[PDB]
Amino acid sequence: GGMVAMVFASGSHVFGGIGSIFPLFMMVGIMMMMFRGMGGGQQQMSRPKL
Amino acid sequence: GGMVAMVFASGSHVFGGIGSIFPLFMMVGIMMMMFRGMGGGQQQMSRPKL
Amino acid sequence: GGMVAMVFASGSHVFGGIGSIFPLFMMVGIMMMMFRGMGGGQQQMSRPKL
Amino acid sequence: GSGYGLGLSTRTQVTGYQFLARRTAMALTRWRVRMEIEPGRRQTLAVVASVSAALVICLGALLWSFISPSGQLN
Amino acid sequence: GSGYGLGLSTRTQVTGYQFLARRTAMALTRWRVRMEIEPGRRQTLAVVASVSAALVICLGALLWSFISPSGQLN
Repeated sequence: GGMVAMVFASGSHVFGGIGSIFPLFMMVGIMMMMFRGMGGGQQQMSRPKL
Repeated sequence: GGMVAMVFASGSHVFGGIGSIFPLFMMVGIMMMMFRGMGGGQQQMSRPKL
Repeated sequence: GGMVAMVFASGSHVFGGIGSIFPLFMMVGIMMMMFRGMGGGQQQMSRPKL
Repeated sequence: GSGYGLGLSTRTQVTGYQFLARRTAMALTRWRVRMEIEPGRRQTLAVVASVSAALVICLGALLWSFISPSGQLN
Repeated sequence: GSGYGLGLSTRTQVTGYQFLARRTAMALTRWRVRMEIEPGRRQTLAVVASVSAALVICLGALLWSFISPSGQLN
């Protein structure tokens, strides 16, 4: 969030409108990675083995 | 990388020093998550051993 | 960061490129010192399990 | 009987149903249930990869529009 | 005597004494030693936190002085 804010404060205004699609998708991609749950050496139970 | 490159074409050149610290450190966080994803080990199966 | 910001207000502007490599790398060492404190255990007794 | 209506459900039941759906789908086309290899999974995934590649190129085109536009006349 | 004088000491003897001090201190105010929870510890730490928060703001003010002193007029 700081990067988008830094660019706006600097006066670029490049991300206004459709340009905003980049930060939005990144935030979604970040959410997906940290939400996969536990997959370990003891926590072996997963779709490929069940 | 795409989000970073688009700012330079606008000529704002807000990065360097004060600005670069955000993308530089943020990049490390993504790598740090993929490492825990390939979690576990010691299985040791491989074509050369079989 | 305060030590860093204090130099820019003085106008020396010695940071960026060559100079910035010091505080950038220095930051990792502090973070490395805290994570070593993380090795206190590998177990959970969280409210969801109790 | 049991199971009717819009009751609650869990994540283990959702995968359980997808397993029976794939297995019965195989029985209609191959008339056998051994499933040593599961080709339905693979054939579906190939389409998902195709769609992903089309969108990735799609984002690549939008990225160049801002880097080197057609409006730079004069 | 056994413990008189000014001889050397070790790390385990330092915590050992502070434990006897906490247990006997609450015995003077609450008249019981069960010590389910040890509130003496928390009330003390709350003061330490207060002093630390004051030092942080105080130190924060000195940082502001260098970013914008009074002599930079016009």
